[PDB]
Amino acid sequence: AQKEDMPPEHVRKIIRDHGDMTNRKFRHDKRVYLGALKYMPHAVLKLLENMPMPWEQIRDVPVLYHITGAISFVNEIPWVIEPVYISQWGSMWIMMRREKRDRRHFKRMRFPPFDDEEPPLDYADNILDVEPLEAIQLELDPEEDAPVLDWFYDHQPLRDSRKYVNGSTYQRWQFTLPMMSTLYRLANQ
Amino acid sequence: QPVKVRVSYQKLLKYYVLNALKHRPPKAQKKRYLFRSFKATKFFQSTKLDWVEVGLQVCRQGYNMLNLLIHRKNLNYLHLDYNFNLKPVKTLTTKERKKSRFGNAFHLCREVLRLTKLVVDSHVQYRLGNVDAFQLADGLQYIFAHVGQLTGMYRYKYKLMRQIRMCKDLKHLIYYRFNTGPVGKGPGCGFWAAGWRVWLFFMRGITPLLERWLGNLLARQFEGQRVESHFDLELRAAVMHDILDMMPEGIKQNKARTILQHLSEAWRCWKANIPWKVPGLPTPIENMILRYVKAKADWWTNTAHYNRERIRRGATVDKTVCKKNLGRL
Amino acid sequence: SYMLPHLHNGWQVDQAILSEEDRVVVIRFGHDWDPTCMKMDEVLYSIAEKVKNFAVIYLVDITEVPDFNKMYELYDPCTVMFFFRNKHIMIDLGTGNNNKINWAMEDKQEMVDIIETVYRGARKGRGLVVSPKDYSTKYRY
Amino acid sequence: KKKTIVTDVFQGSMRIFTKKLPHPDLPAEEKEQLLHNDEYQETMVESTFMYLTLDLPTAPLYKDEKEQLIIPQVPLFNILAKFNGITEKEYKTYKENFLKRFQLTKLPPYLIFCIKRFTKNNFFVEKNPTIVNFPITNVDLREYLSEEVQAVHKNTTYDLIANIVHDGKPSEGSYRIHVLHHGTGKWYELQDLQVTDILPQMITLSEAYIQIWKRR
Amino acid sequence: VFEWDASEDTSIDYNPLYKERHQVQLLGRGFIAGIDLKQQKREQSRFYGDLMEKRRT
Amino acid sequence: KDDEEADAIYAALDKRMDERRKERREQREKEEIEKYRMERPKIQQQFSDLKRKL
RNA sequence: AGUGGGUAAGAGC
RNA sequence: ACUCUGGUUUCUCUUCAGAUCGCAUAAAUCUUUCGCCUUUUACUAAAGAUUUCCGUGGAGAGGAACAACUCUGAGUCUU
Ligand SMILES: O=P(O)(O)O[C@H]1[C@@H](OP(=O)(O)O)[C@@H](OP(=O)(O)O)[C@@H](OP(=O)(O)O)[C@@H](OP(=O)(O)O)[C@H]1OP(=O)(O)O
Repeated sequence: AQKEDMPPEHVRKIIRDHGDMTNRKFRHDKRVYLGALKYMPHAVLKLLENMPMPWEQIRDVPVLYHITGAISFVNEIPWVIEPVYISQWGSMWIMMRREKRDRRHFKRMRFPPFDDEEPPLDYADNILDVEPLEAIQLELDPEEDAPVLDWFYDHQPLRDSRKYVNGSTYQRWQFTLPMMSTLYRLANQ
Repeated sequence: QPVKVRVSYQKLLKYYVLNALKHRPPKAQKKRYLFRSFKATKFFQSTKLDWVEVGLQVCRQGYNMLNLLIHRKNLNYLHLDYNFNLKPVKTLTTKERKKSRFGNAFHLCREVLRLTKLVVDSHVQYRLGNVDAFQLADGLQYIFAHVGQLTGMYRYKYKLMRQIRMCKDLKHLIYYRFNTGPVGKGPGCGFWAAGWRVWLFFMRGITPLLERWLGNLLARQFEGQRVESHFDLELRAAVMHDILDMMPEGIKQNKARTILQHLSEAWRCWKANIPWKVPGLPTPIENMILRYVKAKADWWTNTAHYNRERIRRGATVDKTVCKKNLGRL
Repeated sequence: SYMLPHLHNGWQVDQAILSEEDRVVVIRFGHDWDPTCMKMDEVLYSIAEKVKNFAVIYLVDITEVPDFNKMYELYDPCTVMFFFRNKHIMIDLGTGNNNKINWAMEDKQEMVDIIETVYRGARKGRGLVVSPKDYSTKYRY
Repeated sequence: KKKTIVTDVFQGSMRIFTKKLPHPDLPAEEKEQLLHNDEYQETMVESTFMYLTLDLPTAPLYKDEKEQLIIPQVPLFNILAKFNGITEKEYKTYKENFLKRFQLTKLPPYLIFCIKRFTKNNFFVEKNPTIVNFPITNVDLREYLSEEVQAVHKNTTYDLIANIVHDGKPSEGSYRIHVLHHGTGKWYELQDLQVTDILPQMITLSEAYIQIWKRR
Repeated sequence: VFEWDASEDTSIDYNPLYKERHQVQLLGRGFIAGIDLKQQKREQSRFYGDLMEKRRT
Repeated sequence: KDDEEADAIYAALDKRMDERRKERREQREKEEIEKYRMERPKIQQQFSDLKRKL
């Protein structure tokens, strides 16, 4: 037998039930709870290396979470096809240069952006329902960037395209000369 | 171009060349995978969640773990906020202030969790709609370039400054390329990849220290000038042990101190360069003591002629060390 | 080390502390095989007879006697504890930890001075004694 | 070639009785049963030696009670007491001790002795200054051969031909050499450009290092 | 020290040849990474542009 | 007793993860120790012969 | 840059 | 122009890693020189030795996928 993916609200309920010391429901379940707390630095590293790119809005990433809500690892290695990654970043370089040239008085986001005593916002009434904004994305030319426009700004551009990538593991990418030339022309910057 | 950007260029080149030169082939490994035995254990569950949700969850979990570590000895006067700033709740007494001292590892962990909190908070602010995607990218770049100013985690590990001086350099590498043409100097750049990867590469090496420190700290049971006094005492013990092993101690227990006194007397006689001959001492025992004295004398001479030459070179030495070395010389 | 008396269980340590009415009890908490513990053992054995009048020396292995490790913070490689009439005595050594001598001292004269100062201070009823020599700096030059 | 000039001039045949020793910290019954287990038993090994290494005995390390600070002197026969079945030599190898006792088989026509100096102790290398007292005129080596191999040999008398001496500490020393002139019988000591005639009487009054003997 | 001392500079040269490094035109069609193309076009010496216009028939 | 049975699981996890190069580096340490002891025997070894003669 | 090396001991309520 | 050829993906496990394991790059320990120097804990910067960590390739083993013919090639494959 194998364990399957739990519903997303399961971990949310587990974490919300682990509010503070006020609840007397859990007072002695400590050994197992603090046994995995030693692995906090890996949890720190996982989300920082899996943090979404500036052309993305929502990044549904796999998560390995403790059954008591102690810890949560982003169980994904950020694999990227390097020519596509560099071309995407060149597109962002162009876009940010144009935006900085255009928007005169650019607003500096203030740090820290939240009150010190303010608890973290729950992912049920602050971020989940609200429509995400538009990420930085270059206006791809429909004629020059014909092959890449379909999949340029996807999370993993061609993951299920069995022709170009071997499978879901996203390794050993095979490309064609037209799309590589398009990527190079985009990434000249 | 100004001097600062040039020095940034040479410093980046220096770090790159140091990385390349000190490269070593990866050691053969049996391929034991993390996050793969977790799902094997009946303690972890797999799912798929939005990244911002996971970041908020990890920030909350890290805050809870740090709060649990703070209230370790039931000392509830060190308030840790949700931005990972630790402060006393009141004017704590000097006894309490001494009693509420945490090592550099704890504060490094606190500041690194503060940095992750800043990153996830920037993502949350972008998701809410207060800041545009351009503003989110600029904020992330400013975070990854001004970690020292925003966090100050170098105060608990100064080698981390090596990262900071790099990141600032990367900024000087980028801005003067970013702000070259009609775009003037301003806070508009958002090319945060360089600082992000630099800090990740710091994390991949700083993880084992914090992991082992918290594993020892949160465990049920806690665990925790010797060059010259290394060979001598052990040598005596060894010799003593040998004798007591072949001495019929069940019949001759009373002679252990006698044997040790004989050893000390022989060592003193050699040190004073005076004849030494115990008449009633057995021949094998005399041979034992003679060999022990020879070994101790060789160690003594080598130690003297090592410490004297160390002192001549200008090395930092204690006062009793100098007196003992002068006596030996 | 092996010359000095050894205590095998915590009750023996309690009896040793209680049975001394007019001598300061100096207990070395550590492991006989530890080189720093070896330095403490050799210094103590060197001055175990000189200060016999107003002191006594006992050796306790914290592995076989962990009964104090939690309460006395017996986690340094070698610690020295001074007691007088069933009362632990603190020494303002200058290192910030007045409870114990957690480091190895090379000079036996310094340890004799420490023991004598402890005896003088604790005989007068005091619980903390100021060390004759400062130890906030190793004076290496 | 089996017999080159060096082989027929210096090489000789000698026999080693190597016996494995159990760990000395073992029970007596266990030691006896290990000895009976045929692993810690004596084994005979023949070999060819270009020279014989002479192990100087331990220094007194203490002043003589009567005449203080006397340089040790050992007869040549005590050093020659090696290479026979009566005397063993417990080699203290770092892994385990070996009970090796030697025995000469076939003496070479010319004999080379090397007195072991410059022995590295546990911390550095020191030079043993013990002097060996030997009869320069002749020595007898028939008594240091087994009864099986004494029938073949007829000339075991050896006379000293060359003597090497090291003067000074191992860090900086001088190698002097005395040589016996066959034509005149005189001993000449030469050190670098210096050449002097030395009486045979005080040949043994030096830290002998390498000795070359002729069987005649 | 957050910043870097000016004394750490290595590109100090008494030789004008190394002080003034001949910029590469990259055949008049290449562009150095980062800098906007328009600034480099209006900055390049256009020796190759002049040669092309002379050889443009 | 669902508390002490988690410590054993965590310890087994840590041992399994530390087993990546454990045998390799322990073999290397053993070889280095033998090489070091080649020229510098143990102190009791230097006295073994005299000990037996005792 | 930085943590410390800055605990007065005592009497019972 | 033919009969048999039998998939690829993915999850694991177990060993081996030679090769830029990695067209990338960390930290710690130890040992030498160091720079600060005043005690630990941070350190300065070069060399040397291991180690842990984020990763990687191959092999083998065990699953699922899931279908399935075929791909492909051994050849007689034919005008
Ligand atoms: O060299 P400094 O004078 O200390 O300041 C420079 C400079 O800022 P200023 O020259 O305007 O002070 C940078 O921007 P450029 O002017 O080179 O475009 C950059 O400033 P921003 O990141 O705010 O654009 C950054 O200043 P800071 O570190 O204060 O942000 C940097 O300082 P460093 O040399 O310390 O990196």
